[PDB]
This record gives sequence, C-alpha cells and structure tokens, in this order.
Amino acid sequence: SSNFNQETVTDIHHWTDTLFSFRTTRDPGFRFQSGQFIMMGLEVNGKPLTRAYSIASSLYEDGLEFFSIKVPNGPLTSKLQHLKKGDQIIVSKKPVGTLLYDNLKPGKHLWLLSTGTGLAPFLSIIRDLEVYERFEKVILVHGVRQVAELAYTDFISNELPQDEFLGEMVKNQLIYYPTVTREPYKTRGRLTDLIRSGQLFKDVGLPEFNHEDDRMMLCGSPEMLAETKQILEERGFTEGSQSEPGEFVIEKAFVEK
Ligand SMILES: Cc1cc2nc3c(=O)[nH]c(=O)nc-3n(C[C@H](O)[C@H](O)[C@H](O)COP(=O)(O)OP(=O)(O)OC[C@H]3O[C@@H](n4cnc5c(N)ncnc54)[C@H](O)[C@@H]3O)c2cc1C
Repeated sequence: SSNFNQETVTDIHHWTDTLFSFRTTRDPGFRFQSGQFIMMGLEVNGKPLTRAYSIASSLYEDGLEFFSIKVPNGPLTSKLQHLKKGDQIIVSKKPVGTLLYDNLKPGKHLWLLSTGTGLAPFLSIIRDLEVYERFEKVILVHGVRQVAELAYTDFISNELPQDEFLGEMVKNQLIYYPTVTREPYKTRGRLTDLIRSGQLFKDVGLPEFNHEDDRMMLCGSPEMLAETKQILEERGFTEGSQSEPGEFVIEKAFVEK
C-alpha cells in the first residue's frame, strides 16, 4: 500500500443484479481530469486487489463515485457488490486515460457513445464546466440490453438540468439519448445500427458526422468499439492521442478474460 488512498464508502445504490453504484470520500490530494480512470479495489491479505475503474464523479465534487459491474465469480466485484456504508476501499493516486478533451481537435459537437458501464467516464465529463465551454452540443448516447440497465436515467433528465452550478448549460447543450435492444422502449436497437440507419441523426436533430464539426468519444464493449471504429475510420475520421489530436478517442469499458 501507500501508493493508494483509503476512502470510505458513503452511499450505495444497486440498479440491477449486475449493475450497482457506490460513492466514497475523496482525498484532498486526489486530482483528476474528466474521462480518466484509476485502479480501484479492496485491501485483501494486505495486498491490493484492484481493477481499472473510470472516475464517474465530477471533479467539482467532494467525493468519488464508481459505476460498477457485478460478476458472480469475479475476483473483485464478487466482494465489491457486498460493500456497505462505512467500508474501506483503495484508490490509486496516478490517474490515466485517453478520454481527454485535449486528445480531440476543437469542434462544434461532442458525441459520447457508450454501452453498459462505459457510461461511467462520461458521467464525469457531462458534469464538467469545460466540456460546455468547448462544444456547442454534447450528445450522450447510452446503449443497454434492458430498461433497468439505464442507470442514472432519471438523474440525467430530471435532476442534472436543475443543477445550481451547471443546470442551464445542461438544459441548452446536453442531449441524452438512451437506447435499449432486448426490451420494448421508446428507442430500440444497437447504437451502431442507429448510426447506420441514420436514425441517430434524425432523433437528436443534428446532421450526420462530418470531419469539421463532430468529435466523438467511444467507451463500451469490445464488439461495439471495433464496429464503431470501422464506421468512423471508413468515413475519414482519425483517432487522436496525447501527441496528435484527432476526431475520436476510444477506451475499453472492459476486456474479455
Ligand atoms: C480503462 C478501463 C476502465 C474501466 N472502468 C470500469 C468502470 O468504471 N466500472 C466497471 O465496473 N468496470 C470497469 N472496467 C472493467 C474492470 O476491469 C472490471 O471491474 C473487472 O474486469 C471486473 O472485476 P472482477 O475482477 O470481479 O472480474 P474480472 O475477472 O476482471 O472479469 C470477469 C468477467 O466480467 C466481464 N466484465 C468486466 N467488466 C465488465 C463490465 N463493465 N461490463 C460487463 N462485463 C464486464 C469480463 O469481460 C469478464 O468476462 C474498466 C476497465 C478498463 C480497462
């Protein structure tokens, strides 16, 4: 240890039997940029049992928040699902990640495309002042299999526009687009199918991707990333990085083990 900060679990909310969210304290010395991730976990036998976790809380918040998977035989999330108020976790002290504004060229639009727990880095980004100073529109798209998997669906639409520090920017600039595949819902299908059929652009009121105006952030499943990366690169969009900004950056929501 001592490369970690000890934080106390303050709140827990389970969404389904596979998806929960818990908030913790935040160390005064802990500083991070929106879209980054850290190594988060538990102290087991005096050794760090951690996995990669996007930071889902805003930088303006006095605390940290994590949007987590619950896997039955998973080394971390089998113990982590049984967290309670007062429990201790460890968080690494060196943030890292590709989902940075500076890896993207200046633009008029920012498309945050996520499936499942890939919403988590964008929960930090949409609750940041600077994204709304740099992009005219922020379109958040969240793809899930079931309606119950739409974590934070009421906080984004009902409570986030009411924010006394960020609300008017959310009302005017944030577009939220939830889609569900395997249950009846107002929107249906994969987000990749929605980009193909052109329905994504019909539903949000904005024109198709073009190399001048649209910048994109992708965080989701391996199938969704490779598929959408082919969509974007065959259209002429290039992948940015710290040393060479571009139009889209990508981050793995998980890796199949
Ligand atoms: C950059 C990065 C950021 C990440 N951010 C988050 C985050 O914010 N929240 C989070 O819950 N996980 C996140 N992950 C995934 C993280 O590794 C999982 O917490 C971890 O794999 C599951 O813990 P485990 O040890 O119990 O299971 P593991 O032994 O690591 O994996 C068990 C199984 O669960 C699957 N799995 C893992 N994570 C997910 C997921 N999110 N959705 C669906 N299936 C999954 C794996 O494919 C595997 O088959 C991130 C991964 C990376 C690389």
